[PDB]
Amino acid sequence: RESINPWILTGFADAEGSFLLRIRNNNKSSVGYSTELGFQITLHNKDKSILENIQSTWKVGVIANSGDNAVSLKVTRFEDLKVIIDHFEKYPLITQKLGDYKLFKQAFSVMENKEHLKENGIKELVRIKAKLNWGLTDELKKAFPISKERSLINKNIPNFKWLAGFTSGEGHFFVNLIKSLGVQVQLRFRITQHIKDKNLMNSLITYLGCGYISESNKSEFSWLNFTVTKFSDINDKIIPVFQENTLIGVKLEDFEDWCKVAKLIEEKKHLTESGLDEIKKIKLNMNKGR
DNA sequence: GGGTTTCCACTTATTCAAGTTTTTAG
DNA sequence: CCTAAAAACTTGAATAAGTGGAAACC
Ligand SMILES: [Ca+2]
Ligand SMILES: [Ca+2]
Repeated sequence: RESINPWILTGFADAEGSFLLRIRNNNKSSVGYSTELGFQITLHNKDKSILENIQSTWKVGVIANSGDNAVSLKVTRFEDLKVIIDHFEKYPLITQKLGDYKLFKQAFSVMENKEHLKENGIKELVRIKAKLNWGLTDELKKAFPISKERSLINKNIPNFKWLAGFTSGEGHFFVNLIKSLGVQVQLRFRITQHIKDKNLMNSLITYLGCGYISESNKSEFSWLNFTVTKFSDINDKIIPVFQENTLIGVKLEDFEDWCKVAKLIEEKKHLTESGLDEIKKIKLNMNKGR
């Protein structure tokens, strides 16, 4: 195939990517711990194709199943991490994950110098892991009773190719059949993301010249939606972005279906029985209906 | 060698994606 | 009346993040 666009790749990595650092107890390591560093992406078997395109683009990474319904692309070959670092130095992440990427660079530096085989090297990898993703494990915390200070990432959307990658991961295209003819057809575009990235989400309103932001939460967990319902905004500002900047994954299929329906709203055909039928058949075979 | 690296099978907590309603704007 | 648009919510699983186990390279 062809190279995945560098900016779509970072956009997909902001959404679905993950950086990893394993500090494991090992009775056979000079320092009692062995380490593994890398970057990984896990998807439904559905989108194995994405993983395989990212692999031939980077010429690194190993693909294996993850449970019965998922598939992962992991990169931990030390030398192959140079490729991941050459990418994100050129096409930096945008979300708070850039923080996890920076603590990923510092660990790579520790391991490039081979320090992680000496006592003080593992201590530094522990200070770093404390701030990366979910931080230290309890077994590991009680083993290392550390330093911190992680900066908040506050960047803006660099270009549209980034949005396509992010949306391919976090995007959502929905046809809302609203009761009451008694069935209003309303298109909906959604981006969902943890409240940790309030500032990025709010920039979608100005960046896309439409939409609105609301917060929901289940128990202690909160998140934000970016929602677009105005048809003219969807037909003129949202749809043209992703025609220009193609999406990846089966979600690409969902969008194309969304657009089929969009062209019916435009032609006013959804106000007729025969047209509302075709809209109903299109909703059936998209999203979880696919 | 054999410590260390790299890989393959697998698990889990929640952040997502997706869906369900009812109200408000025009 | 007549839709369009917005408000507000819930929910399960595809994520992200992590873990077990070991062949075997260097
Ligand atoms: Ca995400
Ligand atoms: Ca996704």
